[PDB]
Amino acid sequence: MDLTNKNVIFVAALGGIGLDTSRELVKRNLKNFVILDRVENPTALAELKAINPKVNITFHTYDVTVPVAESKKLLKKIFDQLKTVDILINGAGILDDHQIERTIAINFTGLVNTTTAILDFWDKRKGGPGGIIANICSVTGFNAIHQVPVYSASKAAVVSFTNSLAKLAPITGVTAYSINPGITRTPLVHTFNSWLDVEPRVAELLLSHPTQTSEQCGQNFVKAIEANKNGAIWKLDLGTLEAIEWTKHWDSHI
Amino acid sequence: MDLTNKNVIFVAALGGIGLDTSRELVKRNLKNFVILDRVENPTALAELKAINPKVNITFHTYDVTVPVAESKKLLKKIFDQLKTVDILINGAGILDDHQIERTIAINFTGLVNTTTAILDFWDKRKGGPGGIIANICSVTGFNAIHQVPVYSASKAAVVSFTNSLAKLAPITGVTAYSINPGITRTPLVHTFNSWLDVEPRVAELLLSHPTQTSEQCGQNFVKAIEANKNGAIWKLDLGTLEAIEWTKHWDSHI
Repeated sequence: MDLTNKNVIFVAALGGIGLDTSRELVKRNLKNFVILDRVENPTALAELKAINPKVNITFHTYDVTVPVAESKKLLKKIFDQLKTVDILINGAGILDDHQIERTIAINFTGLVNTTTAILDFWDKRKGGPGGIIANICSVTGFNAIHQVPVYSASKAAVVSFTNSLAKLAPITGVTAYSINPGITRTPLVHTFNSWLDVEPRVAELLLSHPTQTSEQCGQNFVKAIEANKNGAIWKLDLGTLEAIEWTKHWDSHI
Repeated sequence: MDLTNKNVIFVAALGGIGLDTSRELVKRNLKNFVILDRVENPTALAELKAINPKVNITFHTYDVTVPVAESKKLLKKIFDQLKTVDILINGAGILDDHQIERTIAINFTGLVNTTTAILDFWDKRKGGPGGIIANICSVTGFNAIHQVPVYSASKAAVVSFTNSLAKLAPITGVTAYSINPGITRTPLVHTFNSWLDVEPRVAELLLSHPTQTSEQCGQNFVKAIEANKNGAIWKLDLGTLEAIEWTKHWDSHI
């Protein structure tokens, strides 16, 4: 998939691995790069524009926790200006098991709602042109870091949801795949809260094992996008890009 | 594990497979059987007491969507009266992908919060005696019914959360395992809403393949409880009871 002249919407582009992914994306000569984030980041925005002035970069304040009606309102405005949107990247996320409700609302519910909102413009059943959805999940969605069970569980949910989205492609015209980074040194400062404080040294311990750089992840992130494989479960761990096969324990046959 | 003289709390005992599971449980001569559900079902309550008058059956109105503080309040009342609680069964659930927020709040968030609430009385770190948690999930937690992606995703979340709970046992003293029923004829009315109506005939189609009876599931449910295997991922499909092995795609090393 050629990203040249493509219109992309990136939710939470200015955070964590999102920034390094954004840096790589803008280098691909996109036509429009729409960033939707809850918090304004003038510095990051300035850097991106400086990387490739050719790309039209616009920022819109967006809280993934708002109702679907709210998201449809904002998306309508964007589709009105761009006419078309080729890819949507859902990258909102939080890691803090002391915030149970918020973790689920941001990592799981918000992703599902934003996806549900855009389907209103992309659903081929409604005469839409279809589209592509790239969901940023996590390797914890495969096998949890049991010390942060809520975060891990919310990610397992998105890995499943994304897998389902891909299977619905023939009906909606919307393809999808998940991007699952392993442990990376992207969160500016490492120190997250474990559920019921079962392990206050989780960050410290995790960093005691092989990790990957934020840049290594960003580059593989774009490579996965260009691969454009519907239903792919991409694992971005230790600087490599690999598609894992989901084990089949049960089938619905439909 | 002998259920004789045991004190059990069952969230959503009067619904779906919960009723047939409750019928089998009461036959095991429990000391106290505490049912926590949204609305009382007099007929079901009357039937259970009639099955084994020896068991003290109590019902308390409970909405899993309430804050953890609220759950701690109710649980405190129960523990004060009973003194000890041996097992907690989280069986609240809803299947309706037209209700995105509610599905996640009931199937995922509520289970996590009730679990978080009881740990206040069971955490060995707080001098608690530990305990056992049986989470009713679903085979859709392994592999989704993509037509109801939100429901399936919420279940994948609980399968993950339960797996994490089990790994924390050495720290909390609380063991846990998941009960995952396959397609069963327990929901009185069969006709659920698919996400964005991708398939309005999901129920019809699902019932066109091999299923199991509500009673078959209930009996295997109790057998799983008696097996008392921490970290077990029980699959109750087609009348059988089997423990599946979760694939290790990634290792946190911690």
